[PDB]
Parts: sequence; structure tokens; C-alpha cells
Amino acid sequence: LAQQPWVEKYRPKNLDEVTAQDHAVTVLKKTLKSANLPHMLFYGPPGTGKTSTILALTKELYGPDLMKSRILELNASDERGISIVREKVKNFARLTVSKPSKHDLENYPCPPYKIIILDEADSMTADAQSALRRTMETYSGVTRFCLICNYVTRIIDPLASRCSKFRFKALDASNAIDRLRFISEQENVKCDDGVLERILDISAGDLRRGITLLQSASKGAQYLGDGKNITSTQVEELAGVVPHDILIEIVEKVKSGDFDEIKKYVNTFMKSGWSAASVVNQLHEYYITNDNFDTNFKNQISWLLFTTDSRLNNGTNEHIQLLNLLVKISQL
Amino acid sequence: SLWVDKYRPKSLNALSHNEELTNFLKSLSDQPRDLPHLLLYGPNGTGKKTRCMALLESIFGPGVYRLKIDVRQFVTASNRKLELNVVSSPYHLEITPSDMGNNDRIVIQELLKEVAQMERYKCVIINEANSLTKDAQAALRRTMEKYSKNIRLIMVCDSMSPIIAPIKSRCLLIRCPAPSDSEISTILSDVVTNERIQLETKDILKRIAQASNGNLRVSLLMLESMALNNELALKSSSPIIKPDWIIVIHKLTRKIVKERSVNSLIECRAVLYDLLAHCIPANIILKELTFSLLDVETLNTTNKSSIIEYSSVFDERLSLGNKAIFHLEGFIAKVMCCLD
Amino acid sequence: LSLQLPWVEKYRPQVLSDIVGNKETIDRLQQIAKDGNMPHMIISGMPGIGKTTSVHCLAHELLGRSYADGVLELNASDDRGIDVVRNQIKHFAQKKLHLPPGKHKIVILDEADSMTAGAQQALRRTMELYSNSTRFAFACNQSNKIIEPLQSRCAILRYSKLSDEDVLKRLLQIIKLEDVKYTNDGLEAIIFTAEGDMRQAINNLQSTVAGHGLVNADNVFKIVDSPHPLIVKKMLLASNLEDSIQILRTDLWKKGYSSIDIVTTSFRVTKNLAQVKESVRLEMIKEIGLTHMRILEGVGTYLQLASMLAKIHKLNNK
Amino acid sequence: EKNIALKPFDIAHKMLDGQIYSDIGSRNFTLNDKIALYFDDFDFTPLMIQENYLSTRPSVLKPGQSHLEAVAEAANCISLGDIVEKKIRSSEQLWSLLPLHAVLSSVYPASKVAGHMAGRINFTAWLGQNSKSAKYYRLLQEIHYHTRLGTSTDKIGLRLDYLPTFRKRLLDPFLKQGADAISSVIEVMDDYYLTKEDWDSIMEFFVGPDVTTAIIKKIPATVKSGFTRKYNSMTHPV
Amino acid sequence: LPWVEKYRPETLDEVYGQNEVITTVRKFVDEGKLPHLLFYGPPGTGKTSTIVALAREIYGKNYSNMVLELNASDDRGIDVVRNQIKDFASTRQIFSKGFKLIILDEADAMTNAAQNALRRVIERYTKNTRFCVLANYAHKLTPALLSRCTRFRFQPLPQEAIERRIANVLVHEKLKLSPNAEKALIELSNGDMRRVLNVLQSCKATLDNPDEDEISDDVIYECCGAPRPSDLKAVLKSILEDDWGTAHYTLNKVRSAKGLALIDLIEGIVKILEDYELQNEETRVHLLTKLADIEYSISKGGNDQIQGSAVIGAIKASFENE
Ligand SMILES: Nc1nc2c(ncn2[C@@H]2O[C@H](COP(=O)(O)OP(=O)(O)O)[C@@H](O)[C@H]2O)c(=O)[nH]1
Ligand SMILES: Nc1ncnc2c1ncn2[C@@H]1O[C@H](COP(=O)(O)OP(=O)(O)O)[C@@H](O)[C@H]1O
Repeated sequence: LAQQPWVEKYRPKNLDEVTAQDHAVTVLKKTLKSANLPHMLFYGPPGTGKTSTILALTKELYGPDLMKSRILELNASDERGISIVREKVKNFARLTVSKPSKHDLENYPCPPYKIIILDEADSMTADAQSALRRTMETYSGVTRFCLICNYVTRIIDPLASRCSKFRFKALDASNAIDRLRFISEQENVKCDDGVLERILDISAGDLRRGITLLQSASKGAQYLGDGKNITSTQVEELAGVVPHDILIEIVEKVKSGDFDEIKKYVNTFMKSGWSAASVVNQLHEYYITNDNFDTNFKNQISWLLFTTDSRLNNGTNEHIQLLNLLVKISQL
Repeated sequence: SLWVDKYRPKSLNALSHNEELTNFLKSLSDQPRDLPHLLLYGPNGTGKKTRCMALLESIFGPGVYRLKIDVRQFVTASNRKLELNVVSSPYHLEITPSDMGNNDRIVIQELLKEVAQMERYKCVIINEANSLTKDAQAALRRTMEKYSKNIRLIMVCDSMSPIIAPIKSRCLLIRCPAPSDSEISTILSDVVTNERIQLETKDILKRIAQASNGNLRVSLLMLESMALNNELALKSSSPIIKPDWIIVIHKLTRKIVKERSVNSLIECRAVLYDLLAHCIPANIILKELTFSLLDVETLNTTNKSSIIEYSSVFDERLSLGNKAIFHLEGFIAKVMCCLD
Repeated sequence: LSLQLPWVEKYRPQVLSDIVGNKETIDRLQQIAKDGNMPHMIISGMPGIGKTTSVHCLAHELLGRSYADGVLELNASDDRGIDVVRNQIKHFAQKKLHLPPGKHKIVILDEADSMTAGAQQALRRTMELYSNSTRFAFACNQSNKIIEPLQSRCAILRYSKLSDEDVLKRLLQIIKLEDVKYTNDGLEAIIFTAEGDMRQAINNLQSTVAGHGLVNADNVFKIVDSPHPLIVKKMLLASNLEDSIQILRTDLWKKGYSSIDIVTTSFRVTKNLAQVKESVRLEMIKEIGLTHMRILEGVGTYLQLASMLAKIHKLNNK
Repeated sequence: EKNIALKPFDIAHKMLDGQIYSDIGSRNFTLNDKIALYFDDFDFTPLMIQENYLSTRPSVLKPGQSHLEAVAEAANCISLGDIVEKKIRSSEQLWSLLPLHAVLSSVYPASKVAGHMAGRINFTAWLGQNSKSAKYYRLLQEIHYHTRLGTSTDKIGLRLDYLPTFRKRLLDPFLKQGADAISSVIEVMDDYYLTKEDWDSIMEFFVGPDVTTAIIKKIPATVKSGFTRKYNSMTHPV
Repeated sequence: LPWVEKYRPETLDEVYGQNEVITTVRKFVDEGKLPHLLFYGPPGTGKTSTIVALAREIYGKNYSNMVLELNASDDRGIDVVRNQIKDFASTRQIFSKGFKLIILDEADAMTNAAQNALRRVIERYTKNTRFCVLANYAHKLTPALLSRCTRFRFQPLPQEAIERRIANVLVHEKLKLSPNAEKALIELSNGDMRRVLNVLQSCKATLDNPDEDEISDDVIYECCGAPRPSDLKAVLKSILEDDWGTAHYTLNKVRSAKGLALIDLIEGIVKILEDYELQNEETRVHLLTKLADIEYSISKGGNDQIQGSAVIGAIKASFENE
């Protein structure tokens, strides 16, 4: 069968199918009306439609047949380093431009340049970005670069000045939930009430991660029998999210303040296999956004959680770090 | 052979604990063609490798257990000639790329490309996936994308946190909690009935399960050791047998608690040197020492809080250092100062 | 127009007696040159101290006229490839060249620790095959990274950073040979700037002589590209944190000085603060080194320098 | 020639002297001199300082401070210096951090525990222990390679969990049954492809009350001769 | 054509100062003690003008035969540039006896291996070839290359000179710039004229009417991709005055909608907090230490939301000391 990830399967085909990015789509349409396409810089929250919009613009520029030959898609973060990305760009640019057919010429403008798309460009180092700017300058005649990133401020000024910048607003919760609901109905995914909302909350509004999690949950539902509905516990299990009941129990154990009880609970918690980083993140979310704690408690707990997260990021023993974090909070 | 290996379940039907996971694996094996990439995470000695082998047996057959071991030689950059022990079967492969240190990415790439070219599909089991370098994980993601047609990865790790998000998105997260004490007691009861071991009461199995802290492998080996010492007749008064390194660490904890001085620190250094030289990992030593110190009944809350804080600090330092004895001695000295 | 002969190149050591530091290693090399029959040796030490220069002087003493073709220098981490440099070594070893009976051809390898297993074994085999006429000298930073079979065949020599006395002696010799007008404070400033770096000290001396003619502290500091030690001392010893941050912002960050230069000059100045107790100096040095390590890891921002100043001020007030 | 090996001893003895850290002694022997002392034989100075900093009688103790607090601070600084050294000697090649490593590993702990050497300056034992650990890790890797097809564990798990039971199944029967247990021991070895060399290596991994040197020595030579003769007289799986 | 090449200082007159470097190199040449020179500093200070003036003075009519001008950022490759250097060194002329000068612009862009190879080439051809190395930052070069090259530092241009050059560019290109936009551009460029020219050219291109429209500060900040001071001030005010929930929401919303990285937000907030009048030194000590720790942890990865809340808590806790 034609198995395909739901993220790429449900990408909008044309610019008119982008839902909430009115400003960026309008500016891109105005630029497309002009015969000249400048270098583009797409920035905004993750999962807003940057890649979808650039692919739709490429489709409208070239045609479904020519766009595959005229496009090189790279990920500067997942790649080995600067050398691989820049050599691939050089090889793509040096390659002869594919000749459009009569149908492509008579149906689409088919501009004489090829578009190179970089994903997660902000993750590049300053030297990598300077090398990318030099490569763009060298081959600016026949290639136009579109940089996709989450933070425009992570891109150096010399590279950013060469690119016209388009800002994508964060998707509204209603729009994201409607998109997820439409995707689920088309794929015949039985979802219980609040499952899509839970998926969006876990993904933190990232529609890409939400669609990926929905597809993963659908696959799991096939394996489990009885044809039952997908429930929030299943998506929490698939996303590696500790259940809220365990978090409440951790909070109560911290509140009681007994060192031995906290140590015993952490010992019995590590046997369940739940990730310690997820516990730290959920504890941060619970405590910071809680109206029952005063300013001083949150001031101390923010530093405590920051220290625990920094120590966990170094590849340490989760049990010791979690026990230390829970003991320190109970003393506040 | 040892009872831990003789009575290991060789099929999905032979599993006795975590029935939901067994049902999930049985459902997975019913559709071999669309088998996803798997990532199993949980505490050590809970049965992850056994479950992976049982799933492989359910998919391919009993021939997965006909295992042969070979050494593959790889010529890397600057002509570094490497050896990797690859446990292979006519249906699957098992690798531990973390044994190659920082050269895991190139070994993974070369071997996975070779396996894909040699090929419905061949399953590759990667042990200690959490200890793979990030470059190795990126190479694994690349091989997953390129060779998903002929390669199905089954990654086993104790914690999924070091795993990168791109790997998690393309793999099925499977959580394997440690068995409860009742399930461990049932397994040990089956083992002792198979081996015809006399029991004064069933509470001995409960004590063994409690002493193993949910580690099924440790519980089985402890039961075998206790049975051998008691002439195949376990009594209610039979002491729980602990490994040599655990006994040494407990003795060190008692010594640290009893006397806090520079000479005691020197003798603790000697004990730590003895432990490290005999293939006891530094992180294991630190964790065991910390959790033995926290179990002393003569220490108050302040002492235990200081101990756990110093343990966290020096665990971070161990993960970022080279010479482990330095950090272990620093932690012991800080604990001695806090107790005094 | 004529030939250009910089002081750093003109006054580089040629004979073994021209080397100032490392008295024990220099004595060993002098003995080896005296009795001939240069054994295979491995010289190890921190990079930049001129390890290859000593063996070059030894080769000059041993061979003399035949130094032009009897000595081959190569880098083990050459971009051309390990195979091609091994082939070049083999071609040099097989090259026929008449020599006095008590001398042998010398092969000098730089960054030998970068070689991995297999390459080192092949080099050991090549050395054993042609040990009758060719001797090998390996220069590396970490001697432990060289395989045991190579270490056993070779004699280990350890090279260390030059002390301030050796730098002062070399500078005085150069000044006497060049009739340079100088003051004691100027030489003190030059030695302070160059922490055992003989080449940097000679370059700074030459630049000071050319720019101003008289070598004093003011002219040396004007020539030296590092931040002025007086400014760094004022920043470190300021009683008020606002004053320290203002001095930093106005005089070091806005003057184009990089964070690396700032932390290096702070480390140099703190060592010589005789007015401060050594315990406080050690605490300040620890903080400066921590921020230097943070900078070398890729942060290198102004906020790190501000935090370093804040911690130093916190230490000062006790 | 022996002066080269004596140099780290002299450096460690001089750096741990409490006279050069007093107010008067600091002026005569400044911090630059101590950093230079580090930079003479910088390979062994941190090791010697870490080895010998617990053998002093501190004369530089602050009021209200005990010897144990000083050694704790010295150990903290030593571990920080070890982290710095790991960062220096890695592929990053951060050789500009050598003075920082000097201060963190040699000078600061010495300042903390400076005094009179209560005993003798001992050479660092970390090198021999590191070599011993490497040898035992190679032996454990060989044993794990031999027994991988029978045991479901990694190398560390094999050391921590399997080895005590292997000791109970391979050495304990000789103590109670003598030569009558040779067949059972060989049968257990055959199930895991364990050679006699592996049997010898396994008994060397035990510490504390489980040491087997005296126990093996106490075994009659006839029992060992019969064991090796029976092992050599039959073929084994491979 | 790029505006960087235009208005470039072509002679020593266009250079604001730094005649000391010219005089020292002239004395080196006269005395026969010319070393391998390394000129580093911000672009536009006059390194290229100084070196070409020195070469023209030394050689004269045979400038094209005795000078090789190379740019290390051309990205052609290590082998090709090494071959170029070797064939330039080997093409000795009897009628043109004398050392040959090689100029390498933007050498800091090279990789470490390329820099080591360049240093080896410099050592090999030091008998008859003199190397001049141009870089933006000296700390980016390898220590092996730095030791063999005499270092000359070019100080950043004074603000008055930058303003004069900006006014000259504006009157040449008929561009009208707001004073606030000029201040923002000068602050962002940080003494680099290349950034000024590039940003001005890009802003002129983006203008709908590049002849009858004035560039605002918002346009400059959008072109440079830099955090606007208004957003940072709003975030700081929300953190200092509002409660924890409001501060957290404001910080997340501002730094996600505007695409401001947490490290850049920290840098901007630290820059703003410099001008604050604090009655207690402990406030500044805690602020600096905690913010530096957070930034260093950010450089290694970690949880983004946790680090943002850590920033909020660090700022809130320090100001409790007034
Ligand atoms: N009887 C029985 N034994 C089990 C079961 N699961 C695990 N074990 C035992 O647990 C031991 C260790 O499991 P292991 O494969 O090492 O799991 P892992 O190391 O955590 O991935 C094996 O030797 C098995 O004998 C089960 O369901 N039933
Ligand atoms: N404005 C939008 N309208 C419809 N779908 C969207 C929109 N934005 C994102 N999506 C969905 O997100 C998925 C891919 O997101 P993507 O564009 O890759 O995120 P990013 O913005 O990080 O590139 C697509 O399947 C698409 O359906």
C-alpha cells in the first residue's frame, strides 16, 4: 500500500489552503506576482505551516512535475555538519537546470531558477551561517534560498539582511483542533472526548507533533482489539507523559515533607519506567502556573527546577537527580 | 545452566508478568509485514530483551534462538581497524554499538547499509540505545528513513530521555515497568517447584522479591545462590544473600557513618580503589553508596538532605569527568563533613 | 629592496647551546650529540613550546652540511593523507645518501599522537626495517597516546614551558646583539605579556623597537594588542561593582577586545596582585578560569565577563 | 636518570609545604612560582597532589575549621580540575586552559591542606589501578563474549549479577565435594562455553569477603589436577 | 553592485588613523626585518588599504607581478589555494628579484586543518615569500598560526567617523534615515561598516519608494533580525511588576510571536539592566551570576520552558534586595 506519514500527506497543496497565516500568504502572493523572487526567511512558532507554505509556493511556481526536480530540501540540524550541507547545495546548483515541457510552460510561469529549502536554519552556528551566506552569494543567479526557523534572532545579521522575512502567527487552538478533527475524520480514527485536546496540549500547540502523535495513536489502536476508541491514557503513554495522578501523588509527597516517605516513593516510582525529564517538566508546569503558591516559592522552585534540568541534561542518574529535586522542593 | 537462563521464557506464551504488554506483543506479531520500529525502555532486569526475543520467535519462528556470534572488521577514517561482536541468527542481528565508544555512528552506518544491501526484512536489535552518541542517533534516523523497507529496528534502553526526538517520532514507544513483588514471588515459586527446592514457608520468596528491588534477574540469581548455600532447602531464617560488591559498599557506608576522619577517608579511598579495579562502574558505586547512606537510621533529615545534594552534584561531576576516584573521594569527604 | 630577516627567525636556535629552557632535556640532547648514534626518541609536551626546534638543532649538530637532504620533517595530521606521508617516509628511508659512520638520517614527525592504531604499527615496522641508517623522532602532546611498542623502542624526553628567567635571558641576549635601548619595566611588561612564548616575546620586542625605539612599559603596552594591564587591574580592584562594569564596558568591550583576551589578561594580572592575599587571588583565579572555560565552550558573551566581575567583587568584600 | 622519577616527589613535597602559603612565605614564593612548579612535569603533578593531599598535617587551617573540611574542599577542587583536564585533553584541544587546570588540581588543594607531611610522599597509585581496571575489563569482555549466547545480560550486568552465582556453581562444589564435583563444574562450563582460562579469570573478579585466592590455594592439588585432566580429556562445544 | 565594495577606503587618507601600523611596517621593510604580518579587527578599518598601499610603495609598477591577492573565503578548496601559493612562490623572475607578498583576506573563515596547512606552507616558503593575513577576529585563528605572525590590532572606528560615513552614503544614495534608525543601526553594527552598508542596501531595496520614503527603526530591526528594545523593555516590565503567571505568559508570548531566542532575550535584558539604578550591589551580583548560569546552560541544550522560568525567577529574586 501507499503508506505515507500524515504530516506530509495532509500538507496544503496551494497557497489558498493555508488557514490562519493570512499576512504571510498575502505577502508571498504579492511577491509571486512580481517576476523576481528574493531570498525568503520563514520564522515563527513550530508547526505553523512554514514548510507547507513554501511547498505550496514552489508548486504554484513550477508545477507538480517540475517542482520535484527544481527543489532540494535539506535539514542543517539533522545533517552531519556544514561541509555536507554546503557540498550538497553546490552539487544541486552546479547541476543543469531541468528544461520545462510545453505543458509546464503554458500552465505555470516556470522561473529559470531553483529553490533550495533549509529546515531548522537557526540551529546553525555563526560560521555555518556565514558559509551559507557565501554559498548563496556565489550561486545567487540560479538558486533562491528559503530558510525555515523558529527564532529569527538566531540568524546572523549578514545572512538575515539578504532575505525577506515572513512572520507566521501561532495557530489558534480552535484552528489546530479543527485541523486535527478533519484529519481524524478522513482517516476514520475513533477518538474519545478530549483526546484531540490532550494531543494538542502534549504537543504544546505544535500541529506537526500533534499530527504525528495522532497517527501514532491510530496505529496503536489497530493493534489493540475490540475496535475501541482512543483514550487520553494511550496518547499519554505514546508521548512518554507521566499520568497526572502520579504527578499529584508526587506533589502531595513533597508537601508532606517527610524525607523517608519521599525517598520510598521515588524508589517505587523509578521501577515504573517513567521518564524523569517528563516528571521535571510536568512539575515545572504544575508549580509555575499555580495560583496557590506565592512569589518567593516560585522564585526558589524555578532555580531548583533549572538546576535539576541542567544536571539531567548531562546524562546523569535519573533516580538521584529526581530524589534531590523532590527533597529540595519539600524544604521550601 | 543457571536457573535464570534455564527457565527464561522462549515464547510470548511463556511470559508470566505484564500481561498487557504480552497481549500487545502478540497483536504486533500477528501483522509481521507492517511491524514498526520499536523502542523498549524500563528498569534493568525486567524482561525487555526476553520480550524482544519472544516477539522475534513469534514472527520468524524458533530459529531465532539458533544464535551464532561473529566479529566484523571495519576500516574507518585514518585507517582505524575496529572489531565489533555481532550476535547473528538466520533471521535477525544483535549489536551493541556503545562498545565502540564514539565510533558507533560509522559502525552503525556501515553495518546497517551492508545488511540492507544483503537483503522480507531483517530485524536489528540495538542494546543500550540510550548510551549511543547523538551523531550515532542521527545516523540511526538516517538509516531508518533510507532502509525502512528492509530494516526494522528494535532498540532497548533503560531510559528514553537520552533518545532524540527524531528517533522517538519514528518509533513505537513501549514502556516496560518492573514486575511487582507478587509476580516475582510467583516466578520464583515456579522455579523452585521445577527444581524441587524445599520451602519452610512462601514468605522467603516474598523476602527475596523485596530484596531485589523489582529486578527479576537479580531475584532469580539470589534465589539460586540462597538455594545452593542452604543445601537445596530454604528456611525462614535463611539470610538474604547479597553480591560481594554490595556487601563491600554497605561496609563502607557503616564505616563512614561510624567514624569521620582523614584516616577513615584514606581507607575509604583504598576500598573504592578495590571496587573500581574489579569492573564495578563508578555510577553504580555512587548510587549504591548514596542509597545505603540514606538508609542509616541514626541520620536525621538534614544529614540525608546534604547527602543527596552532594550525591547529585558528584553524579553530575562523574558524568563530566575522566578519573572516577576523584569524584567518589570528593563525595565521601563532603558526606563525612556533613555528618560530623 | 633586500632579504627580510625577522628577529624571531634570525635568532631562532640553530645549535643546541642556543636553547635556554629545559636544562635536563637540553643536557641529554647535548650528550647524545656528543657521543653520536642518535637513538629513536619521543619528545612530548604542551604544544607551542618548540619541541621540534630542539630536535632540529640536534640534527644540525649531528649532520651539519648534510642537513639539507638528510633530515625530513612531516606532520602526522597532514591533510594529504596518512598513506601519502607514509609513502614519503618510505621513499626518504630508501633514498641512498653517504653519511659519516657515526651519524644517521633523521626523520621528524609532528603531532604523532594524532596517529591511530595500525598507522603507528606500520611506522614501527618501517623504523625497525631501516633502523640501520634512519632514526625516528616523534613529537606529540600526549605521550600516553603513543602505542607501547613505539614507546619501548624510543627514549622519552619531556619538554616544559619556558620560565620567565629563560625568556628574560633570551631577550637580554637579543638586546645585547641588537644594541637595543631598554628599561627594566619594558622587559618586565614583555615577559608579562608572553607567558613563556619566546616567539611572541621576540615579535613584541621587535615591534616595540621599530615603533618607538625605546623599550619601556608604556611603549610595550601600546604595541601589545592585549588589553592594558593597568585597565584590567583597575577593573579587578575596583571597590564598587558598578565601577568595574563601567570600566569593562567603556575600555575593553567597546574597544574591540575579545572576551578571550580579556579573561587571559585578567588571569595574568590576578597572579601578580601582591596587594591581595593569596587565598583571595586563588579564588579570583578560579572564577576567571571558570569563565574562560565557559568562553572556550562557545558562549563568549559580555554577560559572562559581567558575572566574572560580580563574583570577583563578591569575593573581595568577603 | 632517577632524578626524573624523583622530580614529581620533590614537586609534591614542595607544593604541600605550609611555609610557602603563610603571609611571609607567600611573598618569597609567589603564585607564579607554584604554577611554574606545576608546569614542571605537568603530567604527574595533579596525580601526586591528589595522592598525597590526605597525608599532611595542615598548618594553614582557618579558625573554626577542621582538617576534614580542608580535605573536603581540596577534593572538591580536585574533581573540578579533573573535569577541566578531561575538557583539555579531549578532541577540543583546549591547551590554553593549562594554568586553570594547574590551579584547580595542584595549587588550590595544596593551599587548602598545606602543612607538615605526616609520613612519606607516596607515588600516585592511580596509574597501576587504571592498568588493573583495564586488564579486568578486557577479561570481562572476553568472558561476556564467551557467555553471550547463554546469558541475557550486558557486560556490567554479567559482572554485577551473574558472577556470584557462577562462583557458587563453579568453585563452591569443590570445597564440599572435592574431586566428585569435577563433572558438574565441567557441565556448567560447557553450557556457557567457558574454558579453563575463563574459569581462572572469573575467580579474580571477587572482592571483600568473596575473595577466592586463599580458598583456591586451600583446594588440594589432587583435585585441581583431576579437574584439569578431565577437562583436557574430553571435547567441548565451541 | 554591493555597497561594501563602494565607498571602501582606497587610500590612507580615507583611513581615520592607525598610521602607526604603516610607519612600523615601513621601518620593517627599510631595515630588512619584515615579518609575516597579521592584521585583524572590524571590517572597514583600513587593513586592505594599508596593505595595498605598502605593497605599492614597496614594488610600484610590478605590483601585479610581486603581489598575490587571495581570499580564503572563496571556498575553492585547500589543495587549489595551496597550489596557487606554490606556483606563485616558484615563479621567480631574475629582473624582479625580491621577496613576494601574499595577502589572504578573511582567513578566520578557514577550518582548523586549513589553517594548520597554511601555517606549514608559510614555514616552507618563508625564505622568499612574506605572508600578510587579514582576519576579523584573532581569537578565531589557531595558536600555531598566531605565533608565527606578528599581530597588529585595528581599533574600531569612532562613532563620529561612522556617522560621517553614514551621512556620506545617505547623500550619495539619496536615502533619508530617521535619527532613531541611525542610532539603532550604529548600535547593531557595533563599529562594522560592512554591516551598515549591507543593512542600508537591504532596507533601500525593501522600500516601496526608495526615493521618497524614510527608513524607520522598525525597518532596521526587521532587516537585521534583531530584538526590538520595546519588546525587551515590555518583557522586563512585566517580569518586574506583574505576578508570576502574567510574567510567564508575557515572556512566552513575546518571545514566541516575535521569534526571539531565549539567549538573545537574556542578552537584551542584561543590556537594558545596565542603565538601571540599583540601591544594592547584591541585586546586580545575583542578576549577573544567575543569568550567566542560565545562558551557559542554554548553550548546552536543556528544557526551554524551564530556562525561561529560571530567567523570570532570577530577575524577580534579585530585585527583592532593592
Ligand atoms: N519466568 C519468567 N521469567 C522472566 C519473565 N520476564 C523476564 N524473566 C527473567 O528475567 C531475566 C532477565 O531479563 P532480561 O532479558 O535480562 O531483561 P532486560 O535486561 O531488562 O532487558 C531473564 O533471564 C528471564 O529469565 C517472565 O515473564 N517469566
Ligand atoms: N495554516 C495551516 N493550515 C492547515 N494546515 C496546517 C497549517 N499549518 C500547519 N499545518 C499542518 O502542519 C503539518 C506540517 O507542519 P509544518 O508546516 O511542517 O510545520 P512548520 O511550520 O514547523 O514547518 C501539515 O500536515 C499541515 O496540515
